[PDB]
Amino acid sequence: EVKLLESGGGLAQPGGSLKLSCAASGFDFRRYWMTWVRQAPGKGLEWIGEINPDSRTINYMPSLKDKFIISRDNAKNSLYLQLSRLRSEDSALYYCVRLDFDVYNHYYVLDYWGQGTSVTVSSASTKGPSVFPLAPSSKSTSGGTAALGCLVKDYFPEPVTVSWNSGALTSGVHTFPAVLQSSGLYSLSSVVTVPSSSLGTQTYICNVNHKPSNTKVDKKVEPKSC
Amino acid sequence: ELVVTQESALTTSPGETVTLTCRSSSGAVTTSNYATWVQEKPDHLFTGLIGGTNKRAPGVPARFSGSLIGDRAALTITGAQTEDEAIYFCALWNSNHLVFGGGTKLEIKRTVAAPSVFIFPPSDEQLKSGTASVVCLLNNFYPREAKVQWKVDNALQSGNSQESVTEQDSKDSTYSLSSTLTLSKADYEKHKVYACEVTHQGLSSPVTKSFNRGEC
Ligand SMILES: Cc1cc2nc(N)n(CCCCC(=O)O)c2cc1C
Repeated sequence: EVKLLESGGGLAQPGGSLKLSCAASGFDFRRYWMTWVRQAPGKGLEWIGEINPDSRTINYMPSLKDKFIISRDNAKNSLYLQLSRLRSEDSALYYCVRLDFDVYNHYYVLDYWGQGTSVTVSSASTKGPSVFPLAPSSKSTSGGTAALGCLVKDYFPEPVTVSWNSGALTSGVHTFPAVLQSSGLYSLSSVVTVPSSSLGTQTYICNVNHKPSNTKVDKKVEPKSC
Repeated sequence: ELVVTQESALTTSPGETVTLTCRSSSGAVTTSNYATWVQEKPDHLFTGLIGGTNKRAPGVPARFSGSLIGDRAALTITGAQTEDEAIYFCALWNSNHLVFGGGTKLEIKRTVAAPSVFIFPPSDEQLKSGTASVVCLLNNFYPREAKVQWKVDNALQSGNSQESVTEQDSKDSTYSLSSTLTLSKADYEKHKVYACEVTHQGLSSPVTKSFNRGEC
């Protein structure tokens, strides 16, 4: 039951430094090689580096050989990545990954991956999103299904999380990938389909969360009155 | 500068056999490159599939296999299933560092599904901000190729809309798309008919959803 949980992501200033960490469980951490990988917007995966069990062997992607430092603490089942001299090119999702290292069979696989921690390098300030309702353009009388949602716009940086009815409603939900508007602010939509006949009886609330700005919003979406 | 290349997208039918390739810009891919493959499922969920060019990782169905074909490393999937829809990444060891390929999006063919279209007028709360966002939703369709045209009082819009598309759905293999038309409260108030016209293989003729500003 391998678990890799990253933390330390967020908004950073160009030229600054940042330290990401990773908690591991479900396996004998002390016996495995660990790896960091990142993925920038519109790009593929990029290997950052690795570190063997006893920390005596550490390999880096040529470029970052000296702007990144990888370390680990076996006693605390933790992996660390120190980023420095940050530039916009460093904005990306950083992943904590386990490497199954078998020199006998010359078998090397990045088997388990964490879900990543987001990092954004910019001189701009954080901003909470405004949450607007996408009202059901249907009446509880029309019968059938109806579509409704939430418009989460003008926030920075990524990401925001969206859930409906504190997680109770997950079927038929579609949360779209955020888009970068010209203003330099992000925006996204989350929609869900519910029975028309439940409109007026069932409460639909979208829970928006934006950590970078410690913003939490719960907007109730109802059919606009005429 | 080692560059690893993969085809950007491939489509196969259920039950069919498909092969994804991985090529090195420095020459033929060899055993010392220890080609490895990673699968990416929606929500950034990655899993290692193949190691050492042709060795399956534990828990990986035998329908997946790797090998060297020509000068490239390859991943072959036999009897493709809808659960195989994902993005596959290849990676080669380059003596002292690893290099990933750009990834290949594997789509599994399924029957055509026309989208359910919905249009959403901007809320009054947002209007107070001086901006107006009009949203159009295209729900659960296939294939992905879809055209969305905005019309304001019958005038085709351009440069003022952005769209987003979800990843192929794990269950029904469909896509969902959202188009957002952004206007200033000023311009928004200067017009009456806001329409979203959709063209898709599953529609004999384009579908239009609209509303008149103010009407309710
Ligand atoms: C994903 C991956 C990670 C790796 N990390 C190291 N250090 N090697 C090289 C193997 C050791 C070199 C040797 O002993 O010859 C890797 C090969 C692959 C495919």
